[PDB]
Amino acid sequence: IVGGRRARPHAWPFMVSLQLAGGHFCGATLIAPNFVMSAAHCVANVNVRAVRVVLGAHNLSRREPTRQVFAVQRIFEDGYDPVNLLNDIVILQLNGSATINANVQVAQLPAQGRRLGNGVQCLAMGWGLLGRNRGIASVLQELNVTVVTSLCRRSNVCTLVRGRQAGVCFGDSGSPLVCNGLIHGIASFVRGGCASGLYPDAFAPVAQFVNWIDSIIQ
Ligand SMILES: *[C@](=O)([C]([N]C(=O)[C]1[C][C][C]N1C(=O)[C]([N]C(=O)C1=[C][C]=C(C(=O)N2[C][C]O[C][C]2)[C]=[C]1)[C]([C])[C])[C]([C])[C])C(F)(F)C(F)(F)F
Ligand SMILES: *[C@@H]1O[C@H](CO[C@@H]2O[C@@H](C)[C@@H](O)[C@@H](O)[C@@H]2O)[C@@H](O[C@@H]2O[C@H](CO)[C@@H](O)[C@H](O)[C@H]2NC(C)=O)[C@H](O)[C@H]1NC(C)=O
Ligand SMILES: *[C@@H]1O[C@H](CO[C@@H]2O[C@@H](C)[C@@H](O)[C@@H](O)[C@@H]2O)[C@@H](O[C@@H]2O[C@H](CO)[C@@H](O)[C@H](O)[C@H]2NC(C)=O)[C@H](O)[C@H]1NC(C)=O
Repeated sequence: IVGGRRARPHAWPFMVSLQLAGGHFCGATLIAPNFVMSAAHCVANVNVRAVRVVLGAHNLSRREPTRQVFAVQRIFEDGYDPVNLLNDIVILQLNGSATINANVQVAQLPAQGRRLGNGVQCLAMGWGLLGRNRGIASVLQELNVTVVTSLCRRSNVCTLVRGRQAGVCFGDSGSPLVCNGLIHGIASFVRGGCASGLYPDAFAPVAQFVNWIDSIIQ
């Protein structure tokens, strides 16, 4: 996250860190004790058998006992278009179930087809690059962003941090977009480079997939 701040320890218990060989590579949201939601391009060309789903984390550099680690067991995708970046959502079923607690909580989703309006205040988070060039975050960052509709496909939910050079950057993909306490986006792609100050970042619109997500997570 470029231009944000450190989230209070365990402020967002549904936040998940996807990792390959000790290193975080994508964000995800816990949506059921045994289901995580992320961006389809995260598991795209990656050895899924080796991806570890870390829950209950805050500061990735330290050994935290709050953490619960699961492995992916099943992959569900619904028309992910790799070239046009459409339907960039993947449901990953875990090999076990998170013990729900103060650190590990389940996220809530909007209703099927709940379109966000231009100007809505939302909060983004992730452990991605701290700067266009500056290293990956170690402590979960958060960022106040505003929904916009200009310079944005209806097949995406875009945000813009008006009047500043801030936004999601590499490593935030998969991370949630919580608007009104509901996950309305799944960090997908940026334009003009991270934090251009000119282009909106695009999130996968969770709302347009609520029915599918449910038929799976039951
Ligand atoms: C992750 O955290 C990051 N995401 C990415 O790197 C995504 C995944 C694949 C490519 N990508 C991008 O962000 C790229 N953005 C685009 O491909 C892109 C830019 C511009 C346009 C465009 O002009 N459009 C006009 C019409 O509307 C549609 C948009 C389209 C597509 C970028 C690198 C070039 C972060 C969220 C940034 C991750 F990918 F998982 C990572 F961690 F692995 F990086
Ligand atoms: C669910 O999977 C976890 C994580 O499995 C590890 O990571 C995978 C990507 C893969 O590399 C596995 O071989 C790894 O074991 C399991 O947690 C581990 O379980 C083993 C055996 O009990 C233990 O030695 C490890 O320390 C555990 N923790 C970690 C972080 O690896 C977990 O037991 C699996 N099953 C259930 C029901 O949760
Ligand atoms: C920056 O964002 C915080 C948090 O945003 C809210 O909570 C998110 C989870 C999501 O639901 C967003 O849509 C919400 O806007 C804002 O903090 C809130 O501030 C109000 C008073 O201004 C307070 O009543 C709430 O309790 C706060 N919410 C939390 C979760 O602490 C904050 O106002 C935003 N800052 C700016 C400048 O807009």
